[PDB]
Amino acid sequence: STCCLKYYEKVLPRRLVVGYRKALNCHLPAIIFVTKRNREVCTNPNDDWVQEYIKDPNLPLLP
Amino acid sequence: PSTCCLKYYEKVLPRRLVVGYRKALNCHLPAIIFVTKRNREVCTNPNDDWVQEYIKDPNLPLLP
Amino acid sequence: EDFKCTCPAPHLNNTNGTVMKPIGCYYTCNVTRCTAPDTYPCYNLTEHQAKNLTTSPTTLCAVGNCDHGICVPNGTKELCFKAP
Amino acid sequence: YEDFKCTCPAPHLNNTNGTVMKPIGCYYTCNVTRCTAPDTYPCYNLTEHQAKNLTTSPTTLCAVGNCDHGICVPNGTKELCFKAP
Repeated sequence: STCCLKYYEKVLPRRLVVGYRKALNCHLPAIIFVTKRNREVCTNPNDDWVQEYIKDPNLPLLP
Repeated sequence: PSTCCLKYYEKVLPRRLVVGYRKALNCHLPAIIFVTKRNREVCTNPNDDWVQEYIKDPNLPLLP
Repeated sequence: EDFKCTCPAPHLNNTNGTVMKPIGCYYTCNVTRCTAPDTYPCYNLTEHQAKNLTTSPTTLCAVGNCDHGICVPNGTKELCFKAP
Repeated sequence: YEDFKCTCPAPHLNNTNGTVMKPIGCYYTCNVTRCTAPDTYPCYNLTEHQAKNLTTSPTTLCAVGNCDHGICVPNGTKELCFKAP
């Protein structure tokens, strides 16, 4: 029920991310990465690092 | 020096790709311009830490 | 400091199959006050409608776009509600 | 990497104010991709006379403006422009 208004353009180190969420019914569709400190980071779903991160089976989608 | 930047490259540029740098500071968007292996000029924010650590490198020179 | 305004913000739902739109143009990441991008779609509510907003489609929201942090209404309307 | 689409420098003119350098328009080209200046970005709005007869000397009075939807909307202020050698 949340949407993203600014994309994180840098690459997020994998050691910080524990999971991800999807916010696609938004004006700026985004993949939301959740970090170790419970920080939600908005990223562009078309970026390759975002896609290569989601393909990781140790990086789960979180309900 | 007669060029200014209108969009910053926010991602981190791998050092192995860059051959040098220029400075464009008398601009509305002051920028450090990195020159890559294929002669591409890439605009970056001068306050970013990666950009500054690249300039501190004595093996990465300012280009006339 | 690259995480200043990259956090998600709460948005409202509709019943007409359009994108989700937030209350106003301002959202907070941690302690930082952030502003929506220009032209970003939003709802412009009265103080009455904000206190009487429910999880049910009962309120008619004015739709608008963000300009300098202000939700300028565009004249169109939708039913908005908060997700449970 | 399509992230290099519009991260290239653009040609700008010099002035005599001690102010920032300003481009001839709000549109710039990197490789083959057309890029647009950020909104409100400062620029010069010149007539074709001033553009074809512009020189490296401070001789032309340019209309100064800001970028709106890729267009240099004049703000009423003026400057002396010249191309840097």
